[PDB]
This record gives sequence, structure tokens and C-alpha cells, in this order.
Amino acid sequence: EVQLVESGGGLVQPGGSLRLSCVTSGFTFRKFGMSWVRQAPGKGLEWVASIATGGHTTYYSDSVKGRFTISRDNSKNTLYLQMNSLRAEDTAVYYCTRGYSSTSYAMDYWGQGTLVTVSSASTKGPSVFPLAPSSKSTSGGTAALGCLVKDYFPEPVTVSWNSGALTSGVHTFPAVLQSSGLYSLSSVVTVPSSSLGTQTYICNVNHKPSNTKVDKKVEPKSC
Amino acid sequence: KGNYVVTSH
Amino acid sequence: DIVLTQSPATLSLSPGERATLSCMTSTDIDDDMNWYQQKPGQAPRLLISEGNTLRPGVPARFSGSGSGTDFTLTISSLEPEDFAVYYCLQSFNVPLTFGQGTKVEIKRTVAAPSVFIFPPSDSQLKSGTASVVCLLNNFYPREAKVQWKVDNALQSGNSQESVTEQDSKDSTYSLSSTLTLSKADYEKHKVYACEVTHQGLSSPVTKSFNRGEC
Repeated sequence: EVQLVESGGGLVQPGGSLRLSCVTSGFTFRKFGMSWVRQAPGKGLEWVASIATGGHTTYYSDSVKGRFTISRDNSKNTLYLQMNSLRAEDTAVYYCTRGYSSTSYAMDYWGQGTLVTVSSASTKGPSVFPLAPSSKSTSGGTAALGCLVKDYFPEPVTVSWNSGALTSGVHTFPAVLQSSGLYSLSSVVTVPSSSLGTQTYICNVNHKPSNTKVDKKVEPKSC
Repeated sequence: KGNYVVTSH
Repeated sequence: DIVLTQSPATLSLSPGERATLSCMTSTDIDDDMNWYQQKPGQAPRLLISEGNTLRPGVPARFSGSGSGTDFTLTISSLEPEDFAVYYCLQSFNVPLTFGQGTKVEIKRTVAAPSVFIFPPSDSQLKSGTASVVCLLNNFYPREAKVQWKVDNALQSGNSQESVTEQDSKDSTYSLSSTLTLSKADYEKHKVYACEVTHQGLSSPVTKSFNRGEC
């Protein structure tokens, strides 16, 4: 029925510009107010801007005022967001949204969102380091081992174990953004201590932006 | 209160 | 700007129980409160609009009440699909403002973490950096404190934590804490320790290693 489809997002340098578009279907576009709302990674919702049916009357959050411009083309069912002088903290998923009534910007329909990443970092593949099982792993008990996937940009990376054959007990953590502007994450798995000398554990790491594909065998460290 | 316009007039 | 204060930030309940979620505003917004549900990876969904109006298609177990400064979203009996994050939004004035969210999560019995510490690999050291990793595995509730110690000196400012979502099978969390040091700094110490405080542990558990040991 009602669809809102965003496009135009991507990676940009601080100081740079992007223009988002949202193309709508399933309602008479010119009769509705529209808004942009964003969500920074791991954070809540934040309203960015709104525009009235006629496309002249506009509203902005203080965070973006003077840098972002909302506009619409009623003959194309399209909403725009011109984003200038971008900053790292503008990084977020941007959603196109519809005001649910003729007198309110409260949102009923939302697009799937478009990701905007503002960073001066360059594309870089991770180094993958073993998190080796402890030599003190309990006899007949449970051991932990893993892989540290360090210093990559941009998101995302994927990690599997034993080419997808090992899934039980695996925890792959959300990446963290380091002060360097690069990401790191860890993936771990718990396994029987009794398996450490005979079973093979391999983390399969893929970072598509850099064409980095690494398999790291994680084993007890020899002494 | 209601400091905004949604439907242009 | 109008501030919306949602509480509690986390609501821990079981399927079948009544959920009560509060949103308080810094000024009277009449009845222009709206409530959203959001699931991981998904766009929010409008549940209740201005005037505590239940949206068409939304199950009857959701209801909004209150006006002025104190608003409530009630889920009469939680279904499994209702464990999610909920946001309130005022549409009384611009700028439009949201509460910071309430996560409705699955309550379960107390589970202590198992704890593991990992030294930096030789290959990482070769490159000029040392990351030390502490894992807290399969614990509940979420509250957990990790304190890094280096030759018994408490560390601050040089670690970062990350946490998984509640496990689909056992409703526990896992957490990793990473202590990041220069290679030079790593190599002027002997004992690296992770101390874990969690209410499921009768007293804190420490895992440690000595640099250069098997």
C-alpha cells in the first residue's frame, strides 16, 4: 500500500554534502506533511526537519539549522534533504516519514531508512588476531576462544565459524568505533575443553568494502 | 502551543 | 525545546504480564503524545497517536492514557513479539522531540557470567599494539561491571565494552571488554587482570594472566 523509499545516502568526508531523496507511493503526496527523522548508531530517534504540503513552510532542528534544507516536488511524489557542512555526529540512518494528519507531523509511515556515514577515515581491511583458548581450560569443562577483528573501515564485517558449521555458543559483538575513527569487534565461541587438541576452530572474516577475506585458525598457543 | 503549519494556507 | 523523560529505561517482564511505560514532559503538551514500537533493524511503528488514539490494525492490548505532563503506554498482557523498544514523541510544538526510549526485555532467573581473559597475540604485538580482551559469557540481569587491573593498579579511560542482544534461547547477555595499550606500555607490566562484578556472583571474580606465560 503506502511506500516511502529513501536513496542518496553513503559515505562522505566532514565538510562534504549529500542530497537524500524519498520517493513515495500509495497516497496523494501533496496533501501530506513530511519529515526526516534520524537515528545514530545505537541511539534513539531524533527529528531533523519537516515540510508543509505546499513545500514553502519548513521546520528544522537546531542541530541542522542552516546546514540542511528540506524541500519537495509534488509532481514527482518526492521529498529531499540537502545536507551541507556535514559532521561526524550527523552519521545515522535517515528515515523519510509521513505526517499522519492534515495538522500534525507525528509520523505514521516510515521508509526503511538510508545510512549516512560522515568520516575522514579511508577504506581499510581489518587485521584478525586469535583469542586463543587458555592453557588452564578446565578439564572436561568449557573453554572460550575467538577472534579480534581490529581496525577496519567502514562497517560492516561478517564473521562465521568453521564456514558456518559452528553456530552454537557463538557471540559476535557489535563493533565499536575507536578514537582513531576505525572499527573493531570481537567474535567468541565456547567449546568443550576436551576438544581443544583435536578439533579445528576457524573464524571466517569478510570485509567487503576492502575485499578482505581472512580465515584465522585459532588454537592453543604453544610454549 | 501548536506553533506549526502542516497544511499550507 | 520540550524534554520527554521515559522511565524505566528498561522494563523486565515475562510473556503474559502487564507492561506499564511512562513518559513525562517538561511542559504541558495537552494530549499531543504519540507512542512508537521499534524492533532491531526495523523502522518504528506508530501504536498510538494524539488523543491516545489507537491506530487501526494495532492490537487492542495496547492503550495510551494520560494527558498534560504524564503519559502512560499500557500493554495489557505481553506477547512474545512485544519485547522491543518503545519511544514517545510530542507533536504539540516544533522542534518535535522524542523520549530516549524504554526497552521491554525478557525477565529470567539470575545467571552468573563465566569469565575469560585473553592476552594479545604475538602477531598483534609485532605491529605495535596490544589489546587485552575480557569476555563475560551468558549472564542475567544486564548490570555488570568490569574493572581492569594492571599490576593491581585500577585502570580507567583505556577500555571499551560491547554487549550482545538477549540470546534467543536462554535470554542472557554476553559482553566483551577490550583494554588497549601501546606495546611499550604493555611490556612494562607483568600481571593483567579483569575483575567482574555481577549480582549472580557472591563476590567479584578475577581472571588474570602473567605476560610471557604459557
